[PDB]
Amino acid sequence: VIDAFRLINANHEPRQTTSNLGHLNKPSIQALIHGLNRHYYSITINYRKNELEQKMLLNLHKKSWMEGLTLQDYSEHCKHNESVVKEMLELAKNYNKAVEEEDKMTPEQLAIKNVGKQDPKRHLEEHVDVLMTSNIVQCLAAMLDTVVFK
Amino acid sequence: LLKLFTTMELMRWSTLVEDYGMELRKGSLESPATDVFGSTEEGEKRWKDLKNRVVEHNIRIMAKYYTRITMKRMAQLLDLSVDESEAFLSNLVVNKTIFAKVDRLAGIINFQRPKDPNNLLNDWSQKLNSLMSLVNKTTHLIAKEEMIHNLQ
Amino acid sequence: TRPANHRQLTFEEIAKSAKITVNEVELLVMKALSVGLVKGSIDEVDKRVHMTWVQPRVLDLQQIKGMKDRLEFWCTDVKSMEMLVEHQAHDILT
Amino acid sequence: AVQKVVVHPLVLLSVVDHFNRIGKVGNQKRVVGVLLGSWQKKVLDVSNSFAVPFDEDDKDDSVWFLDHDYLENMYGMFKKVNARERIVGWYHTGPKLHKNDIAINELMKRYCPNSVLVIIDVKPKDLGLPTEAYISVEEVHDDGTPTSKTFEHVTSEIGAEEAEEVGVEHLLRDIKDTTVGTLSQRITNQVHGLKGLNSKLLDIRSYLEKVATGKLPINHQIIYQLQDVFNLLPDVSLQEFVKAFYLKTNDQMVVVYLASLIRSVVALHNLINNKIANRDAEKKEG
Amino acid sequence: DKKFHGILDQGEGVLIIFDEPPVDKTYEAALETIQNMSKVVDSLYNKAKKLT
Repeated sequence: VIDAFRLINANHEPRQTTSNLGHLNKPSIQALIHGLNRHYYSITINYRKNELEQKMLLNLHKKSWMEGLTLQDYSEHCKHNESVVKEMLELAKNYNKAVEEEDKMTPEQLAIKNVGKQDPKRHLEEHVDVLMTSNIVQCLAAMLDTVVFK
Repeated sequence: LLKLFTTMELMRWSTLVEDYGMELRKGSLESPATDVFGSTEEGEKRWKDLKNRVVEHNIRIMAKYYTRITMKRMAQLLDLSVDESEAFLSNLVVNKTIFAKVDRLAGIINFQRPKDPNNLLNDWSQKLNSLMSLVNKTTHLIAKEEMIHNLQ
Repeated sequence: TRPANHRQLTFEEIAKSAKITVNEVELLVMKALSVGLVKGSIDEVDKRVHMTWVQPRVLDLQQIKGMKDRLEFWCTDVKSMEMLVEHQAHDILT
Repeated sequence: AVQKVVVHPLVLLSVVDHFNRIGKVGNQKRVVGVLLGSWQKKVLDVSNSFAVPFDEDDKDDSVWFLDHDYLENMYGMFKKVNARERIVGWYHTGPKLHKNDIAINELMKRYCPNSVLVIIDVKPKDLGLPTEAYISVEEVHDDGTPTSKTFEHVTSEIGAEEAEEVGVEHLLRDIKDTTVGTLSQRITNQVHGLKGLNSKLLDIRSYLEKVATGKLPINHQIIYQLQDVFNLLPDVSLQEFVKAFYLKTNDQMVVVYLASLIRSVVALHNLINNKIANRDAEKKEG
Repeated sequence: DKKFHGILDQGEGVLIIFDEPPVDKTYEAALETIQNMSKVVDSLYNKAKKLT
């Protein structure tokens, strides 16, 4: 949240118009209340950047290369998998207990069925995505290493 | 004596008794003896104790290397007949001192713990990670040497 | 000298290349390990010995070439499988 | 010993701005300055920087000027603005290590004995971090005999406070692909790591070529290190290792199979609900 | 009564000793989840009729 200003004198229109470049921002209610376009006027802000700035701003979030080919402590892998599956067991039970409804529930009542109560479907979707991504990545790393280093 | 008990290599009781036997138990006029190994009953008890400690250090030293060692060869090297060496090993294991499985049926003493596949792959991973770090370090030394010798 | 794959000696070979009787071989390797020359173990049951690593030793200008060729093989493998990954995974990561 | 050094995005961007300003001034190929920060029990914290006029003779690596008086004045003014930050080291934008580095470091070593050097390349032709950190230590040889001072590499990374994170994420609207899912954990790695490993191996191979062809002398610590490297490489033809690998791959597969079953059931349920909704809408419409 | 781990060998008069993880606690959870979603599919079928 940022903006650039300048002062309007006591003279009419403060500035002249030869494009739509001024009128693209829809000034906020608070700024108007506190004096915008009455005592001061805004100016468009441009964040233009050169080539080397662009190249380093892209290079901040980049980890070392070794991190790419590091496996996980396999024991921790298995513990994580068994924990999530032991959660999916109960989530599947609740999914069953919840699909049986949705017929004996008013079309409006459903929109409130899920407020303060776990929903099995969404959690199952999240856990399935997590499990499947993690396992695929670990497997691929293991195979890729198995080949690269002798 | 101190170094012998800190060096990692099998030591023979016979050599220790032959060399330091007189300098410890019977004493020396130039170097006074101590009541540690005198003729009292406690002297015999502590002499047995020193025997025990040489034997246990021998067992441990072969228990670092020596994945497998036939019962007869351990007993021969420890200077005990088969039975007493077996009893000493059994007591040591029962007391949690060292880990080993006596295969009395085949006469083998295995010093290797089980290798669950999890641990095997974990060792593989540690090896790869060390490989990666050494690659990085060798590249740094290469850059240094090239800088020192190449500008000229 | 033994290639990396095998590197699993036998007592008899020690006794024949060191001029010692088989009975006294074990102490030799035991000591070698103790000092810090080689890491490994012993198999008294089978009268063999595994040497997981040997102390670094200076190499002439020939073994240097062998090591370089091994590095070339390594680089070729790495590029091959980087390409495999990228190509097979193109659509997602464009 | 430093276990880790963390630089801040502001420092990187400030060094880039410095190099741009001097190059616009021209007739230079490197820049030198300071680095401000604090310590957190061996976990350094670089947080800010400023310039220090410097010039060098490219032809001979024994002539150089560095206005240390400027350094003291700027340290006074910055310390007036922010007390919690004290000099931590020095930085320069040359591609790779120069010969003067030990000389400058011994000059800098007065202001902070535990001074770490951070090189910030401003033109990355690679896939890797933009900084390298180096700490000067005495090296005693078994045969190399004379004891000189050599740089030992120390782990470095990039870190940011919430304000810097906000600003950078704002500016990073030039390209953005989050896809934290499998897409990232397969572009940020696998491919990236293989490319980096290949580049490193290629550098090792170039040096080996140069030594073998006589262009250089032989270094024995390098040869021992390479022998250890080749000795580390594992063997993948051991029945025990194959057995372990298959066992673990199998477990990973059972989990992915369960995941896919779950997903199929959910998608089918969604299709059924949509069909029922369509049928009801038609019946009500009819 | 599962006091310790191993089994005898009659005739030869031997006594083997080992260590066994009889269960893995990551396949049991999977089997239970398969059963639970079998029940869920049954429920969807019972709710597939309305479509007819």
